This record gives sequence, C-alpha cells and structure tokens, in this order.
Amino acid sequence: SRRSENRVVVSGLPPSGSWQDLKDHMREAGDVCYADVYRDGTGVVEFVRKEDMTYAVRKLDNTKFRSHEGETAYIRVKVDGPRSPSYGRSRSRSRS
Amino acid sequence: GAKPTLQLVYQAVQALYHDPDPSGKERASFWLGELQRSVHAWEISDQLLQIRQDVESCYFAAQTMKMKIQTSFYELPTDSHASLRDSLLTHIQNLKDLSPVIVTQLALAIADLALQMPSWKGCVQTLVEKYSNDVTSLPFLLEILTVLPEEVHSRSLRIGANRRTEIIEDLAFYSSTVVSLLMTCVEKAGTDEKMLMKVFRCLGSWFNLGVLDSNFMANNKLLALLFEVLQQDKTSSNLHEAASDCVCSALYAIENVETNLPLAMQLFQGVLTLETAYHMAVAREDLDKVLNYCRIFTELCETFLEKIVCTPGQGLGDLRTLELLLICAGHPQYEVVEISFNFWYRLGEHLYKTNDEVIHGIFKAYIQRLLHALARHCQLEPDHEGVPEETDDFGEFRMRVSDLVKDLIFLIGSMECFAQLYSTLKEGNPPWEVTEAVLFIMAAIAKSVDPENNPTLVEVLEGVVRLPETVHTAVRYTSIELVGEMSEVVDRNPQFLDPVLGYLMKGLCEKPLASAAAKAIHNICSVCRDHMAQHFNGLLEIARSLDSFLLSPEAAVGLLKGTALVLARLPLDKITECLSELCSVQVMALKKLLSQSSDPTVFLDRLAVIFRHTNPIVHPCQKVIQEIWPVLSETLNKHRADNRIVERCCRCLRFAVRCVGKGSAALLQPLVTQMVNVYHVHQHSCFLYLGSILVDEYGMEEGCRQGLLDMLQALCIPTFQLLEQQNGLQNHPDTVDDLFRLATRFIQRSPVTLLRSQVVIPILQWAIASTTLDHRDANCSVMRFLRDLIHTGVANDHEEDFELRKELIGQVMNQLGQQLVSQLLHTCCFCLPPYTLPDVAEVLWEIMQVDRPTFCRWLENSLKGLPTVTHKQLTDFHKQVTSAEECKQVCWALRDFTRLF
Repeated sequence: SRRSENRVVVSGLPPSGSWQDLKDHMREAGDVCYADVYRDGTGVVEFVRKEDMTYAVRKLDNTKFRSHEGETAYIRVKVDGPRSPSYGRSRSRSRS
Repeated sequence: GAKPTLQLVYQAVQALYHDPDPSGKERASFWLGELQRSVHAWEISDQLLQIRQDVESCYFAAQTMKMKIQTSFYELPTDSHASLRDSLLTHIQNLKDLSPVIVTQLALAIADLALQMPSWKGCVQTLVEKYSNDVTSLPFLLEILTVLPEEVHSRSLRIGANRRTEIIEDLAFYSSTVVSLLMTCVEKAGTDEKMLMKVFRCLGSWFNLGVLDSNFMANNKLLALLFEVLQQDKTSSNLHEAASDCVCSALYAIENVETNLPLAMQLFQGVLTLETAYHMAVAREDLDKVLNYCRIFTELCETFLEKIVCTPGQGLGDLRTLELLLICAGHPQYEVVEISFNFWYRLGEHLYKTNDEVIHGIFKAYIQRLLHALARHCQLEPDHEGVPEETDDFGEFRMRVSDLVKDLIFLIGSMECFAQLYSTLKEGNPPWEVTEAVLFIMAAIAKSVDPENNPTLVEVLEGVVRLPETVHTAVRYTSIELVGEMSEVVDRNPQFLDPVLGYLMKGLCEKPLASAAAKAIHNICSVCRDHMAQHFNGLLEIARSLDSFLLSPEAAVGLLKGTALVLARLPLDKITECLSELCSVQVMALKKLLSQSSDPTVFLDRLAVIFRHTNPIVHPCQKVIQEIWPVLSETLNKHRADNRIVERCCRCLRFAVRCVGKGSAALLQPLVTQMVNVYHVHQHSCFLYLGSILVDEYGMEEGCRQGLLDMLQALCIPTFQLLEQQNGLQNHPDTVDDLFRLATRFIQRSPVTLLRSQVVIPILQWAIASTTLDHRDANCSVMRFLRDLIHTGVANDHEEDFELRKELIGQVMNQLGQQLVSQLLHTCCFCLPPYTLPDVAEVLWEIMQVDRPTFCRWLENSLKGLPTVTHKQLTDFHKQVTSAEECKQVCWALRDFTRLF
C-alpha cells in the first residue's frame, strides 16, 4: 500500500455506495492508491499520479454513479485542497 | 504500402529481442510499430502464428493480434468476426505448449474479442463445454477464463458504462459453470501446484469482478483448500502467492459484511488459523511468505473495518484482527508493517469521524503498541555516519511513519505519549540510534501536544538543550527538529528563549546541521517575534553573512523571512535603518553579478521575502525601495530575454510594491516605461501581472490613471498579436490569464477609464473567444473579468458616476450581450469541464441584474440555436435560470442541464 497528495473528495454518493464501487468508478482515471467512503455519501480518492487526478476532476465530475446494489446518483468530484496549476510552466500568482 | 516481406519482419523481431544496442532496438521497434498500426498487421500476425518459427515471433504475433483487437476492432467487417475467432482458437490450440507467455497474449486476444462480439453470446459456456474434457486444453481454457474478468476493467478497452454493466451481469450468469469447472480441476487426488495456481488465479479473478455467489462459495471445497495450503509449511513460494491473492480477493469481494456473512465467517475463521504458519515462515527467513500473511491479515481488517469500529471486541469486531497486525508490526523488517499502514489510517479516520469516544478507550492500548513498534522501526543503523537522510528508501519510510503517528496520536493522547517517550531516555544507557528514534517520534507529535501541562513539556526542552555537541550528528539534527516543533513552549516560557537560540546557533555553525537549524530559527522568529527585539542584532549578523553557512536556498529564505518578521515588530524608527542593511547585502551581491556564471535568482528571492514579510503598522520601507530600484532595473534589463529570471525579478518587484502601496510613486513611470519597452520585444506575461499590481495599487489615484491606461494600451498591442497566432489562445494561456487579471484590476479600480477607451473593444472580444479555452487558470481569469465587467452596470449606485457606467455597460450589453450568452452556453455544453459552471453562472447572473427581461430573450435565442434534447428540457432550463433568485440556482440549473450533453 501507499498514499499520495493527489487527492480528490467525492460527493453525492448513494448511501449504499461502497469504497469498492468508488474505486471502480474512479479507476477510469488511473491507479487508486487509497480510497475510502464515509457515512454521508462523501469520500476521498488518492491517485498515484497527479495527471490521473486531473482527469478525474475533468471527466468523472458530474457523472452517473451506480452502487453495487444498483442505486444511481450524479456525483461531484473535486480536488482536496488548493487546486493544481493548469498546463504550462509555473507562475507565482495571488489567488482567492 | 503492400505487406512487408516475412524476411523483413523476422529481421526486426530478432533485433528487438537480442540486439544489445539501444539505437537499433529503437529503430526495429518503430518499424514493427508501423507494422502493428498498419492494415497488414492482421495478416502478418496470422502468418507468423501459422509458420510458428520460434517463441519470439509467435509472441510478437500474438501480442500484435491482441493489440489490433483492443484498439482497431472497429475496422472489421461483421462477416470477419467469426473467422477471426476461429483463427485465435486454432492458434491457441496449436501453440498451447510453446510458451505460456504466448498463451496469455492469445488468451487476452480471445477475451478482448468476446467482450467486443455481441454476436458471440454465451462465450463462457461455449468455451468450457468445448475444451473442458480435453485435459490438454484446460490450461489455456483456465487462462482465458482468468483474463476475461480482468479485461472488463481494461483501460485499454474502455468499454462504455452501459455496455460494461450488461457484460458483468452476463458473466454473473455463468459464474456457476466456471466454479463447477474450477471444482472439477482440484477434484483429483494429489494435484500439483501448477494446476492449483491456475485454479486459484482464476477463482480470485472471478471474485474481483464481484459476480461470484457468496453463499455458494461459503460452503465450497475451494475455500477450505485455500487455507489448507496456506497452513502447510511444505508449500512453495509460488503456490503461496497464488493462494494468498485469492484469499485477499475473496475478502475484497465482500463489500457489505452483513449481506455476505456466511462467506465472511468462513474467511474470518480461515485467516485466524494462519498465525502458526506466519510464525513458521518467520522462523525460517522466508520473507516472501510473511509478506503474504501480512497482506491477508491487513485485508481482513480492511474487510471488517466497519465491525472493528462500530461494535469492537464483539463477534465480527473481534480485536484479534488488530493483534495479527501488531504481530506483523513487531517484525524486524519494516517492509512488513508498512503493508498495514493504509488500514491504520482508515481505522483512525473512521474512529475520528463517528465522534463516539465512549468506545475509543478500547483502541488506545493497540495504538500505543503500534506506536512503540513504529518507534523501533525508526531506529537508524548504529554504524550510520551522517544525518538521517529523508531522500533514501528508509528515510521515506520514516516520513510515512511520522505522518501515520500524527493521524493516530489522538487515540493515545499527545501529552501522555510525549512525556512517556522522553522518560525512557535516560534509562538503560541508550545507544545514539535509540535516542534519535525516540526524539524523532517526539518531533512528529510535539506540535499537537497541549501546552496546559507545561512542567513536563518545558523540562523536555531543557533536556534537549543540555545535550552536548559530542553526541552523534544525527542526534543533534533530530533534536534540532524537535526544538523547532517546540516554539510555542519557548513562547510561553521566554526565559528559555536565549538558551534555545544559543543551542540553535551552535547547530547553525556546523555545515550538515545548518538547514535544520535555520528552519528551527525561523520557527522561533515566527512564533516568538513579540519579544525578540534583543536578538535581532544576531539575526542581522547572520544575514550579513548568510551564504557562509552552506544553507539550502529554502532554509536561507526562511532565515531572512524570520529576521524580517521580528524587524516588523521593532520600533518604527529603527525599522527603516535595519531594513536597508538587510537589503544592502542582497543589493551588493546583485551589483557584483552585473560586473561578473551569473544567476541573480537567489538574491532576488531573498529581497522578495524580506519585503513580503517586513510589514509594520503605521512608512519606513519606501525609503529603501529607492535604494533597490536601480540595481533591479539593470538586473531586469540584463536578463530581459530570460523568462525565468524576469519572472523572479517581477515577483520581487511585486512584493516591494505590495509592501509600500500608494507611496513609492517614484518607481511607477520608470518601471512602466521599462516594462512596456521590454514587453515590446519579449512578451513576458508577468509584465501584465505586474501591471495589474500597479493598477491595483495606484488605480484609484486619478493622477496616475492616464499613465496606467497608456501602459495597458501599449501592452495590448504585442499581446493581441500573440493571441492572433494559430492556436494563439491554447499556446499562451499565461498571457490570457495575466491579460485578464490586468483587465480586472482596471474594471474595479477605474472602470470608466477602460470602457470609454478604444482598447476595451478588443479586450471584450478576446474574452468572448477565451471563454472556450480549456485552461483552468486562464478561464478563471476570463470568467472573473466578464463577471466584474458586467457587474459594473449595477454596482455602487450610491456614487455619482453610476449613471455613466450604467450607460457604458448597456452599450457593451447592446452590442455583445447576445453573443456572450451564446458563447457561455456553448462552453458549458460542449467545451469545458463541469467545474467551470459556477464561473459561467456568475457571469450569467450579472447579466440578469443588468437587464433580466432582455436576458430572458437572449437566453431563449441561445437555447434556440443548439445543434436528442427535448423542447421541454430547453424550456424548464430557461425557466430555472430566469426565475433564479440566487446565483446558486443558475449553477444548479447548468449542472443538471449540462448532463444532457
């Protein structure tokens, strides 16, 4: 096992959604090195590679999630913490 | 062209697999690559398999067949499908005893074919009742049956969400037939590992798909057989790995313990029986075997995490689960315990989340057992020469330990733990490596320890400073980091300030200890700045000769940051005097570089951090800015071609300006001139950003408003040229980003100056084109500008000039309003990711505040012009947006609506 700072929080999960359902949905983006769901239909997913997280935020956000029981919901996928710089070389810029 | 000659493909193959040279092996690869990409690939691969010269070429052919099926399946006429299936089945039949590495590739190909051939329904059934009776067919039939469920999650196949669901339940239907088949295989006397491994890998694979019946598997010989070979010492390493992986798969397949309790019970009891075999494996030096046991254990606790948490100790929550981990944790090899780290995180996270600390007391002893286990794992080798390196493989482990301790410490009590670790540090004549490791775990938690029980806390600090220099380098280092983490105890007990400082100063004067010391010094300066006016003499003296201590750039900056934080607390009178000395050492170093390899970055970064954090309350700094500007302007001008240096140059100037503010007006025009002249030949987008800062700082003063507008209009000419190029927006997102941060500062400091200008017309135009730019930073900057622009025709009606601004925006809205709304709606539905929706909604929102009735028409027109979607859906979306009373509702409307596309 291993962990990363390439983390997204997922929301709007059905209460019957398992971390295995979550991992199965998010693996479309890349390798999941840590996953977990909580009580309130919320979860975290950590990716081995940053670019795979970015894909998840871009492509898996607002998608149809189907739990193992068959419960469907449209989920929210966003980066946990301050977002990553978009492509191109880094620049120091004030934000918020 | 035409298909390559076989002699040629045979030549390229032998190179790729036997030619030691890198340049040639690469060349063969591309040609074989083009062969694979080509249409001839099918035919060549098929020939190579019929000829079956050797293992190499059959492997290349099998792989190519597989690749063409999982990427290029579309370019096959429907009629060809049945024949390709017949080829692959004949091929895997003929080549089954050639090499296993060839059978897998062909097996993979057949699986990829079945998943993509709806005309091949019931393929599992087809395959089994066709090959199960031939005893020599079984190894590749199992292989196909093994890779088929693995390929359902193939990123290489990327089957649609709906088609994938059909697939899985179709497979679920036949899971019995393969289990039945799987049972028959082991259903013999004295079966060898080779057959057993195929059975377990196959079973595990169908478990992972989540289509096996828990209730049928609970009472089934395969499970008993799994734990059986996992108990037997005689079993080989390879049979072990297969058996273990299948157990972890069985566990993983249990998603809800309640629905799969029979299976759950079977697995729980099964794994507890393995502790003897673990000890036997550790009795030998069979590390491969123990790693397997720790994974099975860790997977078990993961599976029953809910029960360990909700109802600990009782039944499913039987805490022997955790004990098995603590056994693994005691193992001298740290690669064993790190297997379990993710479970511990997840366990701690769950206990914390469900805040019912009534139960928490039961876990404390387990965590403190784990912590002591991790404490010894952090011990460096007694023959370690230097400081503890964080970069190496073991230093990585310590950090994962350090992080895990921070997250679990609440279950023990940070104070309880901190004191207890320190106590043990005089008993037993401890070797340096036992002290360091205890100091290390102490540093991990020293921040979270409550300063209420001050006596035990403040005496630990007193213990660390009385350590002699004679102690091991690594002990001096970690104690420096512990002290650094204990700045709040130096803040509450100011008498310890001078001893701590004196101790850190000693470490600073030794080369391999400097950075750790400088960081600790920075912490002290940051937390204890309130009363450190006395020590400033020393900090300044360090600064006067900073590059002598062999510091890292970061530790250096942090040091200067520290001294600047306390300079700001000094009496206002001495600030202006000391600040100039603080900067002079930098200015002198830069001055040398102008007459000098010359890279001014570090002194630019050191100047920048000084300004950034020399922030007193009143100004003394603008006096110093005059001293700085001439050397910066020449530095800037010398490296005006280099973006990286200029960017650091502008960063420095950004913070110098932010420090002062409306003062230091002596720099505005000479900087603007230099910026505009340089930007003319080198379009560094940070001049736009620097420009936005000057506008942010001097935009209200109407004396500067003309000069600032001239700056913008001058900067925009090479800017628009840039964005005018092919892929101009995509290639210069930094320019778009910084251009509209600039435009935004104008539109909120002096809007009318910008709106009545001629340059606003191209700016607005580029904004509308920029709304479809798929670049998050640049797009935020654009949406923000549009929002702030349109809001100007609504904002602050209390001031006089409101009616003028009202008219200017109305014109803009008249001219462009309907095109913007169409663009915004376009980017949401087709171009950009869902995270842009809240930014779009805010622009749309401002348009309603300006003229909702016109907007209702505009939006209606936009929804009218759309290239699957019912008229009812367009209507109620229009209904949702226009009837929104909060901005939030437009976003929800877009969120929902976007899904339709």
